[PDB]
Amino acid sequence: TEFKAGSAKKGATLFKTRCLQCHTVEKGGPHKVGPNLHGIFGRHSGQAEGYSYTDANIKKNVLWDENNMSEYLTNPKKYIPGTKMAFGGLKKEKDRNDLITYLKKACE
Amino acid sequence: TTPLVHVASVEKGRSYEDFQKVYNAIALKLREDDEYDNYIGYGPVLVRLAWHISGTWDKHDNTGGSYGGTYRFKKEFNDPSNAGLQNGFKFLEPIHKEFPWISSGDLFSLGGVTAVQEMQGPKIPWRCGRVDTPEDTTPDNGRLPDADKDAGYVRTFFQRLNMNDREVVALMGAHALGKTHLKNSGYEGPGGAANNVFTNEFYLNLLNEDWKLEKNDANNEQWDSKSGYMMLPTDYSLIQDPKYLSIVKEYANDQDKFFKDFSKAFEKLLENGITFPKDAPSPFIFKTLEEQGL
Ligand code: HEC
Ligand code: HEC
Repeated sequence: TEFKAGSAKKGATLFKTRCLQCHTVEKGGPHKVGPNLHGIFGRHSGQAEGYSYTDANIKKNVLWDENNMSEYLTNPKKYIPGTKMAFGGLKKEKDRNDLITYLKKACE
Repeated sequence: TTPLVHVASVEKGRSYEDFQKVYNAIALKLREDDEYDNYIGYGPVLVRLAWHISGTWDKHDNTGGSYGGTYRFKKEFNDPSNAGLQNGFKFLEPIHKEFPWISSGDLFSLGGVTAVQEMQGPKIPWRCGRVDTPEDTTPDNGRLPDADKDAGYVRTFFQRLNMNDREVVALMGAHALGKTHLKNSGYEGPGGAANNVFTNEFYLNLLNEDWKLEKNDANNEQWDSKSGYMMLPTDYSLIQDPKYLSIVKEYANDQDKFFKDFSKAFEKLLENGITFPKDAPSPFIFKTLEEQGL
């Protein structure tokens, strides 16, 4: 994978600032603006029950991994056109590596 | 005698490409300095900057307005209602150093235009030609709106900016951006979950969130939600007024309508008090960094 590795500590601060307002990560995490991200890796897009996805998010049907997640978090609406995730994007490779590293631990 | 007339004077030898480079300079630093204000970015404060430098205008005598760029003087710089905008000026300072030919007015308003577009907002036409004016032209403090009022105050205040009911509801949607800081305004919290991407969230959250009037740690009163969002007393007065309410519901279901209406009212705000000659260049519409392949 072209995804190296970052700091799970930096990723933690990156998630609480740029992700937490819409996403929870722990098991039994409540569906807010965005769906609960627990176990998001190893799962196709738009398949967490209880949450109401867009049709484009479901039809994307992408098996999430560290690599396609990097594409998605760079520019959410270009990787998946029609998505309702209002997010500018992680335009820095370090922030991507740092956050994905944190998410992997949190999504366990 | 007739009051002052501010004629748009194009920067000597400058055209669209030159101003596009200033746009890119602002847009790039927006990406680099992405960790500001807990990763909110310099976006919101830059449009707040453009609004406060244009919101000093008085239609009755054409005093104030963004033309003079008089915010560069201490009298306006240290306005109690302008607390926190120093971060915005400091942001544009290296950009002004890189393009010393641009006027302060043109630079401040362009910063306003640039971040809205970069935050995936609507395209906002922008016109150059503003000219710096002496320190004596700097308007007195107290020309900026008060947060702890009602709908009647808001409508009356914006009469001085030649804004109508439809114009102020669209402009107020910018309060979905960033947040209020206690050490700046005396109010605390964001207005939604998405405050660095330009959407119609301000109108949705105003209608779909349950608000309760409380008292924060600065003894001031603000509307708070269970989700953790906040609204100023003036913001909340938009769903209190039946005419404002109708327009709020409109922009809530139609972000497209909101974008086009904001783009109009925002440009008019930045150009209030400026006379554009017949020979003046048509308004500029700069392509985003994303539209530049970045
Ligand atoms: C709201 C303000 C959000 C912010 C900030 C972030 N996300 Fe998001 N996310 C949000 C929504 C509304 C949606 C659904 C979009 C749709 O079209 O249905 C999502 C989706 C995701 C997903 C995909 C989930 C799945 O396919 O099951 C992921 C992996 C995700 N979001 C992650 C994520 C990260 C890492 C963020 C910040 C660093 C982030 N999101 C921001 C809402 C919002
Ligand atoms: C077109 C844009 C625009 C208009 C018009 C506008 N605002 Fe705002 N204002 C902003 C933005 C953007 C912020 C957030 C700044 C930030 O996040 O740094 C803000 C922040 C504020 C703050 C808090 C600033 C701080 O740093 O704590 C107050 C108080 C405020 N606005 C009051 C008002 C009132 C009252 C009105 C009208 C009656 C008004 N504004 C109209 C854009 C606008």
